[PDB]
Amino acid sequence: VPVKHVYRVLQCQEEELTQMVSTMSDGWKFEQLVSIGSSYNYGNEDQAEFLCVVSKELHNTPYGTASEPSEKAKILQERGSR
Amino acid sequence: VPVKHVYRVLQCQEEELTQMVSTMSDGWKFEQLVSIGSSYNYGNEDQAEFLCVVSKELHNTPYGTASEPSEKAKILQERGSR
Amino acid sequence: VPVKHVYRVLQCQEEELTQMVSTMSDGWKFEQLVSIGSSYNYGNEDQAEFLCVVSKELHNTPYGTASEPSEKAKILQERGSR
Amino acid sequence: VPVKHVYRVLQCQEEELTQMVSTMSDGWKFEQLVSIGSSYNYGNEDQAEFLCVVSKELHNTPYGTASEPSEKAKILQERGSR
Amino acid sequence: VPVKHVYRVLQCQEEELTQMVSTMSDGWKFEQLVSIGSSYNYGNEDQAEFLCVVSKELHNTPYGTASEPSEKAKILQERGSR
Amino acid sequence: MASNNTASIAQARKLVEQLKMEANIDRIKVSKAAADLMAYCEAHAKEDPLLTPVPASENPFRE
Amino acid sequence: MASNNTASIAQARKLVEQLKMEANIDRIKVSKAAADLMAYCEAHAKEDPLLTPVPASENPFRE
Amino acid sequence: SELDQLRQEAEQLKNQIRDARKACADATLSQITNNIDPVGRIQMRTRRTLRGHLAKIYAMHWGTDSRLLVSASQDGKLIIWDSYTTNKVHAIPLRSSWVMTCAYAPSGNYVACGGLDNICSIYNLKTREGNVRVSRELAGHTGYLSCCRFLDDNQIVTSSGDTTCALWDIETGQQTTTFTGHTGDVMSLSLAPDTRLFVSGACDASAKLWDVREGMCRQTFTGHESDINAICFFPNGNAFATGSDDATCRLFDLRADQELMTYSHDNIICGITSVSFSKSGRLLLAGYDDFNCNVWDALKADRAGVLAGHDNRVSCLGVTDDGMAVATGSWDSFLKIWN
Amino acid sequence: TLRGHLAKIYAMHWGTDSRLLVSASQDGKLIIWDSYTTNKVHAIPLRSS
Amino acid sequence: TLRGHLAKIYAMHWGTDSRLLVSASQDGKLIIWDSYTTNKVHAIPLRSSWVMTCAYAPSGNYVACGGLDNICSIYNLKTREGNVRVSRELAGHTGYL
Repeated sequence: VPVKHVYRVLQCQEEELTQMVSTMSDGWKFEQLVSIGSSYNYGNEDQAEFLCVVSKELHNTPYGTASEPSEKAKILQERGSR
Repeated sequence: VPVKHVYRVLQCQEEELTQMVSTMSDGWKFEQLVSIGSSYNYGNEDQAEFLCVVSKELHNTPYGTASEPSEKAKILQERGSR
Repeated sequence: VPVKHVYRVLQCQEEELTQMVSTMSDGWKFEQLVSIGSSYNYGNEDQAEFLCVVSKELHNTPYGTASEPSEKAKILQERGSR
Repeated sequence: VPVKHVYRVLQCQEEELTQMVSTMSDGWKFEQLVSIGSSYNYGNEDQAEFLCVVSKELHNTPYGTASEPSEKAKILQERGSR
Repeated sequence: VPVKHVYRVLQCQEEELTQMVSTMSDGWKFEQLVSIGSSYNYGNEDQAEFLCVVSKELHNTPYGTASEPSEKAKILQERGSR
Repeated sequence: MASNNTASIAQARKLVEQLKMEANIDRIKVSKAAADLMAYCEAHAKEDPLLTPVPASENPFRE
Repeated sequence: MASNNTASIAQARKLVEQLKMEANIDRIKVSKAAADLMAYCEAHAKEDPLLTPVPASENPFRE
Repeated sequence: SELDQLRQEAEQLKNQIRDARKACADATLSQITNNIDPVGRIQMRTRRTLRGHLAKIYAMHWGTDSRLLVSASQDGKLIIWDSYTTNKVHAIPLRSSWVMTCAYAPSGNYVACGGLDNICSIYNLKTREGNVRVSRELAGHTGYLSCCRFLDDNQIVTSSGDTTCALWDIETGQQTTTFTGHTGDVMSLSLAPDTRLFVSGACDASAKLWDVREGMCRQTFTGHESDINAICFFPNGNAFATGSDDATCRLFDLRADQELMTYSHDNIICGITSVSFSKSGRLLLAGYDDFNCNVWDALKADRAGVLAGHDNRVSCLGVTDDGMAVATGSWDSFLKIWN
Repeated sequence: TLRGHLAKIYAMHWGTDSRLLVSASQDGKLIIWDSYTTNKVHAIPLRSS
Repeated sequence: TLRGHLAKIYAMHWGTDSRLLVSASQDGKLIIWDSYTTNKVHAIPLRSSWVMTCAYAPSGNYVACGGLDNICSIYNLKTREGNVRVSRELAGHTGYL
């Protein structure tokens, strides 16, 4: 059976870009870097403009993933989804 | 037999990007992010600015891929391309 | 022998992009989407705004290497080369 | 064998871009290359134009990992991380 | 057993893109298109549009360790290294 | 099984020692505890910029 | 043997032995060493680029 | 038991060395003859901004062609800068991050680098295939490499933890001479222009000078009250300047085996991180822990000038093999050439 | 202010050096923040959400 | 000017058609420029960099390359598959071409 993938995106400034790229491990493979543009003034003081999309794989794929939410945690997800 | 990959394009704005990538479906792999501008201006404002392209590797190809069609589906899908 | 790869480029609008990507053929992997403009607009609302590079893998050892080239085939290739 | 991928990000303008990709070091895989519109020297021919994300895989179980402690080294990590 | 890779960048105009991508030599895998602009205007009248990074996989892992550069080849390498 | 009441009697038993052990804990009048809290708070009032303004320097999150 | 603290007499021997050749270092006057450094500085004070700036056609940072 | 006599001889001979130093001590002629016209203000200018790095720069070294400088960054990349064009001749990523040292070969053919990997990797820049390849990964240390220097293209000396400065023969891949005798780990190393004697400073506030032909430690110097940070020989090759985490720099002379001169000033409270003489040896260009570094008059012990650039601390100083310019590797990911 | 998260924060804790925060997000990011410069010292993705 | 190379060009050779000109670069690019329109007919990557030779066959179907690889690679431009291919790789020199 094909392995299932878990994906995350990290937000990067120009200076911390190199650090965060070089300081990942344990299967957190780089997938794609993209440039948002600054969440601040454009053309001056440009900071925090990168997204790094990373991924990893479930090694124990035959064991797989199963869902059984906690009874309290359902209302917590309900409160957290909206 | 070499596997088939089915591809989808799902289109998101700036903020939703993290929510959609993190909650990617179980089997769907991430392929690409591309950025478009906006109708107001390129690379500015919140209308929509990203096209996630994703793929799934169909593993049940050696179980067959042909299906029995119907004429009503044929005319409906002919109209769909119109 | 290590497999060969045949690459193609598909021009895309924003309307046509999802249709064409979801209707990619069997064995054709999606490689990369890039966004362009022509002279006036770049991104949305243009008549040429996406290039989709796709690939196919030639698993079988023979791929039409030679059959016996006729005389006029070379002249046609020369005509199309310029 | 589980494999870890070491990732780095190099920086180059287009003058040395070809030289760096062509002479990319032994065993380092080109992952992706991003272009940044530089506010200094109008984009091109500025040193921060292009970032190349590179990587290599390590057969860790044959080789192993490093966990050797050192007090002064720990002080250096403390200073560097802040 | 790890395998060496060789990376090149092929500069192209927007018009030339499809012909080269379709006519990529055997064994040369496609890696990435990256767009560029000019120093005075991007989106129109661009004399350098795309860089297509391509890669080739060098099959012969046990290539050996025997070589002997010519006496004055070092002079050419030194002169071309500047 | 049902006659064993699913060891719910066991639950009952482990309910008991929880409270009596609570009864065995000595209590200190709320007056003395409030006195300790009042004194410790008054002693520490001068520091902790969270309450009082501090110069621009010596403030790690401004200068 | 660990009873003698693991033959630490050996390492003490080695470190003191290091001190003997520190007693074999022949010591010369500070004055003429200062004079030597002073004279070398004065003899190289006119060709040092970091004392007198050479002109724009000689350094490779303004050409 | 009998261990008492051993330390008794230790302290009595140590007293004998201090007595020999004091008896042979004389007035230092340099600052009495401070009558050399003051250099006034030497306005050194930041002329190149080697901004291709992105992480903090931990080490930089010039080559023997005085054109190419190797610079190491925290993330684990070396950059060979052609300082006359602000273009990277090569950009070598490293398998291991947190590189502390980088060395340029005396021929420009090889480059050494190492760090908390506890391994000194040697990259061969010049090969007919093109790209840079690692030649030998010298292993055998158990501490972190802190400085690296080439005697030649086949011998290297590597200061690191474990209090060892083992000299590696590159082709064999094994260290031949193990320099041991420090009590705190050695974290600096400077090669003489004579390439037979080298000094290594440790975090035990001592700088030991060793001869490369055998394994014994020739001399030991102690004038600092805190861990040494970097050393740099005098151009002549019989003196060296050494800074520490204290705000005082100290110039030692081998011909006298005692501290010859001291540099300090009340404004600086931040430690030294790098030291570098000019061609004539009148300028002490030392790297501080402050955002800006200063140059002393290396004979008269007064503030010669400032390098008022950089946003964060400087970490390494390097002068060319002909003294034409100087580079200030610094944590703001910019190397600045000063001239 | 600290801005390196895109999902809702569910927890945060200070270090014993009172400079480094650990911020936990819905998607599975633990961002180790240096608060004196708003410079995110790490950004650890989590295999769980 | 036939800009489009991005590394140092080390050799060139016109064809016998006075239309196509090969350009070999250090990076490992053979660009077969169409001189009149400044359009590259072919952009052949090469296995080894430091290429310093390139010869056009006097028929326009073959091209040659060589350098520090010590190998003369012969590329076939006219094939029914469209893409350029290595027809042969001549080896036997211990030096550079």
